[PDB]
Amino acid sequence: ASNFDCCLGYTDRILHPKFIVGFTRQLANEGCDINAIIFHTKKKLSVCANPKQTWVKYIVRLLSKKVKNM
Repeated sequence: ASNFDCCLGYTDRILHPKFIVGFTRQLANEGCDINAIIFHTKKKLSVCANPKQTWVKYIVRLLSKKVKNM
């Protein structure tokens, strides 16, 4: 069965690293039937980030590339 079921209702904002301290990606083949990026705000709220939007694509690129430089 599906472990979890990703957020079926997304958001329409431009959230930033400015507000993000966490991130959980949801695919349509791991459990959910749809795919939603979960950006965890510094406000303890899970944002249903649309995989459709570039600000999301941008943040998820950085969130996948946490290379330890500093």
